[PDB]
This record gives sequence, structure tokens and C-alpha cells, in this order.
Amino acid sequence: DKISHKIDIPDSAWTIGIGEKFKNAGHPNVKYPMIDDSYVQGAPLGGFGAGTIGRTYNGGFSRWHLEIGKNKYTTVYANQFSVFQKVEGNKDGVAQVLYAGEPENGYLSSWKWDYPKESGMYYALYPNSWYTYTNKDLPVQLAVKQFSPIIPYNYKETSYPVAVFKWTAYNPTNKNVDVSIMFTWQNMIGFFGKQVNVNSGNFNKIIKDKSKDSEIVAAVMGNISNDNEEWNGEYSIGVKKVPGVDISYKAKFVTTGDGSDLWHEFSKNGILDNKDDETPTKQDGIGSAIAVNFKLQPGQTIEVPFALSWDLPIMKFGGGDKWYKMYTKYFGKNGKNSFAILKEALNNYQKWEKMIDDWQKPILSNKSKPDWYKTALFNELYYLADGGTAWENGKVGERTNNMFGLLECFDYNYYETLDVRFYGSFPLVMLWPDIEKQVMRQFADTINVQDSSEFKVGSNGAMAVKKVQGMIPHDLGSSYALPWIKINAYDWQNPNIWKDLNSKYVLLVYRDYVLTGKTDKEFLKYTWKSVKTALDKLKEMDKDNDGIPDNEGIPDQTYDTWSMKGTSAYCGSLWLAALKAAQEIGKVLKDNEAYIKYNEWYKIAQQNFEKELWNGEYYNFDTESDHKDSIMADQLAGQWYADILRLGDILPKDHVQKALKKIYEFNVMKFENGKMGAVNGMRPDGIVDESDIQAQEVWTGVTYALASFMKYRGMTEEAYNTAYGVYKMTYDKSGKGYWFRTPEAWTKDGNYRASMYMRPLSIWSMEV
Ligand SMILES: O=S1(=O)O[C@@H]2[C@H](CO)[C@@H](O)[C@H](O)[C@@H](O)[C@@H]2O1
Ligand SMILES: [Ca+2]
Repeated sequence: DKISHKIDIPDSAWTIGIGEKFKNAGHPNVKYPMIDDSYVQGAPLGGFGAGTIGRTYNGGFSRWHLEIGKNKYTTVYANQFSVFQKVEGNKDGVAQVLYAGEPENGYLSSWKWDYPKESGMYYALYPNSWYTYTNKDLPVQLAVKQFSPIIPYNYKETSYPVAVFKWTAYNPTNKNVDVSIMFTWQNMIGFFGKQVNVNSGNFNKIIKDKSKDSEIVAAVMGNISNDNEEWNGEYSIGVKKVPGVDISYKAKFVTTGDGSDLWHEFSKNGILDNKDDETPTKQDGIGSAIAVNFKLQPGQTIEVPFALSWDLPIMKFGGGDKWYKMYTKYFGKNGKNSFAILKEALNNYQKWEKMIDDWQKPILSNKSKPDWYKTALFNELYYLADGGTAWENGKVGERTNNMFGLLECFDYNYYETLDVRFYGSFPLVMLWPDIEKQVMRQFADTINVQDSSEFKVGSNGAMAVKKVQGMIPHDLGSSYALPWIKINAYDWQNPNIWKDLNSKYVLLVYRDYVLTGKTDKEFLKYTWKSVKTALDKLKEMDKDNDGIPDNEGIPDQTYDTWSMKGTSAYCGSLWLAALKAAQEIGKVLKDNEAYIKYNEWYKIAQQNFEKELWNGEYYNFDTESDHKDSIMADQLAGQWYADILRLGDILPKDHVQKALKKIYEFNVMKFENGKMGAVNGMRPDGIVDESDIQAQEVWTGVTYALASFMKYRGMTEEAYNTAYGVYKMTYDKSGKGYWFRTPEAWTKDGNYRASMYMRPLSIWSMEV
């Protein structure tokens, strides 16, 4: 490998061999059907709300999130980079698709598949990823850096449906070598959303832009229709000319054929026919190809950028609503703007690389932090773009704001699940705070919505009211229904009786004020009525008059199957913290009566929480369950947020420290030797709590949250040891193969529940 000298991959990048077979992979541990797309994954391409495309470490464009809210795992085999090389003095060259695999649909048999093992590496430090190609039969070594411009505090380029592929080629040999690099792409108009005639009317065009020092050649893959539907728009691929390369292209090859129309050209001399052909297709699938050819002398390096864009301006949800995607603010809504997006990328990618470096540098340069932590911190961020992210720029057919939503996950297809976002929204408040405040305003606006229509609760078959006035919703809808319009899509349980949602809501509001500098009084004023309503409504659920809402021994908080009854450490502590936050907001907004009342409620509740739950070593799980003395990893969730919010001690420092040390000693170190995170419940005899499946699970996002709480309490070693098990399981050779699909949970056997999950974004709470 002579090429990793010529590029700049950070040591904290996650790495795997191209074509590597992973032997330990985990699978779902539930009986019901659940997504398992395998370990062949990579860092995604695409901005927020753009739809994303997962290109895997084997090279294939395989995890398709272009239909907003959906996960479709299928490799589109035509979509590839290929190489040709010919050593000066040899009669023939060699051509090779850079894909460690071969088609499963019978097509493109003429292409040279099966990129060999042990001949290159994949690296990822989101939003960047790289491939290196170090192959005994390719004398010129190649690398590519691929990315989308995902940039904190930037709401423009971060939205773009674009990717850049910056190639580097180096000749370590003593002979001249002819080299070509070819990007192929299928005209994917009709891949989803089109109910009949999926290819019909698709056509490809070639654009040559000859600006001084900025020559671009691109293919635009569109459809003859001007219909404004989710399916219609354009793809584009292209390249920018650099000194010493030439460009060639082929506008139309058939993807539902053997591929030789293209490949016989490429395999001869690495030069395409430059044949333009705008004829629309009927049934056949079609594609385009853009190539560069160059001669490298001994010792020579050259760099050349390609790009990909997708202008699919409309997202449709299953309940019928159609919305424009965010990037249309910058490029237009008519679906005929792929070239403009591509051109912007090819002309500005160096500036985008610097912007990414500038944001990653403070962390990367901090030599106190281990590399593994950096690997996880950056790579968990994949989910912000990959989680079905919806970011609207108007309803189709007809505002100041752009509504936003991130899915909980794909298996549980709910936008912004609040009990989860309490953990998973750290990166948004830290890095894209304007989006975070918009989401919270969305929740504020729902507080007094009432929908008295009844739904059947999935778990027990009881009927319940959809939305109760004064109760925060579980979620802002489903991609299968109507995001932002119809809330509480979740029906497996009744969230109107949950005991955590209203307290978490208030905590999130105050967090969002504190972590953006304690200056945004207008945000506190917008949300204040909803905060007061939320706490007042939750107070009504205190049936024994101890000042604390009572868990009911039935599904009533985020651990939906783990029954809490009476006062719980979890809900009780969140309540205490939410009261303290609201007192503070009352002081800021000069609402005396609120300050007065929430202080009184706090003092009573604090005294009783401590009396009811403090056992001398830790806080009991609850007051009334058979499992009341379980040690819960999340028992002091409210004090964790109180630390972040700078609200001081809700519980005594000594008792918090004892409890955290107990959780480390038990839930971490007695669970598979502390190598897999914090199990949720452990009995005081050191045996995992078997009262419910959730007690026997590690929750990745709970464990990262626990690690930040330990860190803030000076338990540095325990904090990183605790987090390390989650990193190991996710990313390491000894783990279970969950990279770019971190799950909610795993059991002690390492098998998982709910891949591609929002909660582990809580790792960013370790950077507070
Ligand atoms: O009912 S679920 O399967 O439970 C999931 C998690 C627990 O893993 C809950 O916290 C969340 O509120 C639910 O929307 C999910 O659907
Ligand atoms: Ca009570």
C-alpha cells in the first residue's frame, strides 16, 4: 500500500477490508419480523432531508433511503466505479469493476466483477469515507475520498442531495501507465413511487460546461414527463477536467442487458464512444457513463473529482401528503436541477472539505481522547442523515419555518419519538440548534391538541383516546401516514398515560436554552405555556399525594414492557429535574406564581423521592414492583440532565456517586466482564434482572448517556470503559457487525433489537 501516503485518512477512521467476510454477525433477537440488512454497510451519502444512499464497504450502492422514511436494501449493480490500466509496452490492458461481488439479477455479465480480497481497504469518519485499491494486477494505486457537505451550523449545503468522489492516482512503478476511471449510474427514475411503466420515458442527456478553468462533463438521467410526483426528477453524474486528463462518456447503455455496449469500449483502451443519444426507453433500464483517461509517469500523482446528484424534489408520505424537500429552497422545485447541484459540488468541493476538517479538528486534535471514542463519536452521526430524515420546504400546492423530523428507526417508523429524542437529540442541539428548536416548537404546538377518536392499543387490545389535551405526544407521526399532521402514530401502547414524556419535554426545552448559551428568551417564551401545562397535567397522576406522579404497573414510559409501579427512580428523578428546570424558567421569565408553585412541588417531591428510594447504596428501581430492588442503569436520569442543564444537585452528591459506582460495578462489570455496555437491570445479588426482556438488554443510547453522566461526575475511567463496550460491539472485529446501523439494544449473546436507531446519538452528550 503506497497510496495512503498520498491522501489524508485520520487514524480514528473505522476500517475494514474491501471484500472482507465478517464472521461474528448479530441478528435480531425478537420472534417478530425485523430488519436485518447484514453487515455489508457503509457511511451514507446525502444531506439532511435529501434522501440518502448507503454505499457499502464492498463498493456497491445498496442501502437506499431515497424514498423518505423507507429503507430498501438492494444493490443497483450498474452503479459503480471501474478502472482500466495498461502498462506502456504491453499489448492489452485490464479493466475491473471496483465491487467485491457480482450481480444477482443476470445482467451486466460482460463487466469484470469480483474485485479480489486483500486488495484494498474501506475507511470511514463520517461524513467522509475512503477506499484504497492496492492490487497486485493494478500497477497504479488509487484511492477515493467520498463525502457530502454535512456541516454544523450550516443549514444550506447540509441539505444537498449530492456526493463528491475525489480520486487520487499514484504510479509507484518505473513504467508509464495508462489509467482510466469510469463512473456508471443507472437512470433510476421509477425505482420507487411509480405504479406502472417503471422505466418508460426515461432518457439521458450529456451536458458539456466549458467555463474558463472549469470544464465539466455530466450525464443527466431524467424522464420526458413534467409530472410533479415523488417519482420524477433527475439523477446526474459527472467529472471536472483537470490538467493531464481527458474525459469520455457514453450517454446510454442498457442496464437490463449484458452491459457489453459499454464494457467492450472501456475494456479495450479505457475510452468511451462519446455517443449522445436522448432516445427515451420503454421497458429497458438505461444508464450513463462518465470516464477519465490519463497517462501517469513513474512517481506521478493526479487528483480528479467526480460527483453525483439527485434532484427528487417531492417526498410523499403514505397518508397522501406531498412536500418539497429542503434543498429545493436553494435549487428550485421543478425537478430539472440536477446539473446545477452537481456543478456546485464540482466547483466548491475543496471548500467543503475544509469546512468539514474545521469542524472535526477540535476533537481530532485532542490527544487526551482515545481514537476509538473519536471513531464512535463521528460515525454515530450517520444516523442524522440516514434516519429517514424529513425537512420540508412547503406542501405541494401550498411559511417562515421548515418542519423537521428524524425517525426513531425504520422498524418503529415514528418521527421524533420524544422519549427517545431525550437521548438522541444531542447532536442536533449541539451542532444544528436551529433545527432542534424548530422540532421543540413543533412539540409545543401539540400540547393542547385533543383527538377523542379511539384507537386499539396493540399490546392488549384495549381502546384508548388518540391524543389527550395537556399530554405531550409520543411522536409526530409516521412516514406511512402523515408526519407533522397526525401525531401519535405509535399504537402498540397508550402514550397519553406515559409518565416520562411530559417531564422529558420540559427538560428538552430547558436543555435547548442552556446549550445554546442561555440567551434565547424568545424560545422560552414560545414554549412556556406548554411547559406549565405539561407539568400541571403530570401532577394529576400523583394518586397517593407524595408529590410525584405514580407509575401504574402497566406500560407507562420508554421501557414500555418493563413495569414500574409507585414512585420509580427513573420517572421520579425526571420529574424532580423538570420541576427544577421550570422553576428556573419561571425566574427567567419573571413568572412568580409558577416559580413559587414548582418550588413547593419540588421540595415535597425531593424529600419523598429520597425517603422512598434511597437504600444506602443506590436508588431502588421503584416502590411497589416485585423487582423494586433492581439496580437500574438509568435510575438517575433526572440528575444526569440536571448536570447538563446546570441545575445543581437534585439528589445528594454522595448518593449519586454511590449509585454510579454501583451501576458500574454491577450493570457494567458483572455483565460479560464490562465488554458490552450497561445491562438495564441487575438484581443486588449480581444476576441480571429477568422480570422483563428490557431489563436483560443493554440500550446503546442509555449506556452512552450513563457514560457522559459518569464523566461529568469525575468517574473518567468508568465512563470510557462503559462506553467502550458499545463501541466494541458496534465497530470492532470482536463485536457483532453493527456499523452504520447501531441498534437500540442487544442481549448478552450480542444479538440485537431495532437496528438503525436514534437513541445512540446520545454519545454526543459526552462532548457537553
Ligand atoms: O413499542 S416499541 O417496540 O418500543 C420501542 C422503544 C423501546 O425499545 C420505545 O422506547 C419507543 O417509545 C417505541 O416507540 C418503540 O416501539
Ligand atoms: Ca405519587
